[PDB]
Amino acid sequence: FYSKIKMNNRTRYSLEEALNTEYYANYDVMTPKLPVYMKHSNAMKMDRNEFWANLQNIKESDDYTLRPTIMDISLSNTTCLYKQLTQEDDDYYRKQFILQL
Amino acid sequence: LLKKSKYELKKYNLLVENSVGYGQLVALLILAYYDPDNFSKVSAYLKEIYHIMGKYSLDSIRTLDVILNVSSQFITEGYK
Amino acid sequence: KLENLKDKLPDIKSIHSKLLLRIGKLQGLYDSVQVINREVEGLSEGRTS
Amino acid sequence: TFEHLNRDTLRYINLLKRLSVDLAKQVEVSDPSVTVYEMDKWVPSEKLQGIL
Repeated sequence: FYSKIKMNNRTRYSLEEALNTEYYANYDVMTPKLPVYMKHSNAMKMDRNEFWANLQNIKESDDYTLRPTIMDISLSNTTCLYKQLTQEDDDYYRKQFILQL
Repeated sequence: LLKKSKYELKKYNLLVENSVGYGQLVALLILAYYDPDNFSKVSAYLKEIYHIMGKYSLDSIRTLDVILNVSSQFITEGYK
Repeated sequence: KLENLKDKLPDIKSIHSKLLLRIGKLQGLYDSVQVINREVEGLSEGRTS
Repeated sequence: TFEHLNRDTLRYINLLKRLSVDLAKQVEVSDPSVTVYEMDKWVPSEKLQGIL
């Protein structure tokens, strides 16, 4: 998981150095908060904020008022326990097991 | 036994009394500082905190200590 | 209230199928940006045709 | 079903900022009175922003 973040933004640091070949760069491997095109675009913000706004109307209704926690690890189901701790996309279920230990 | 099981409040004051309940509180605060959307869903993160420390009987003094302790590593970018 | 759990199930099948749709869209935007960065690298080598 | 909807909204959060492939920037300028350039306010072209 940490070798897809390291090799994504190390090639484009080797690509700044060739295109505008005025300035070298060593930056850190960090979270590039929004890329360049998600930063300032009100067409991408406004349809994304109205996806979270009707995910809350499910969780504010008086019908789905019986539900597990968002950060919950399963223990009974043997299939979902292997499917939570092996997918290299989320990595918030392999940080709980390190904190618990 | 009179003032342990009739008068003592049933809350958990340390990080070992609930390793499961305090492990999901830290990982929810690690997640909240990696959202692009952080001002539109403030009140969606409080209502998941109150459901975490009601289900597992976490303390209310030690919980405010963990919130101020994790949020001091991310104070340079997210302080709003 | 837990006896039925019938007309409360397909409204979670709906919001879960839109989220798997929005994942596959933005997984496709990160695969056409990686096409633009393969052309600009090769073009600024010096070899065009 | 809730145990599947909760896991697929954490990999949607973990895909907008954390791994988040972006563009490689070529600097173009037109006015000759700038002389300093911070590489934060580089935005792409008008024809590429409408496509993306």
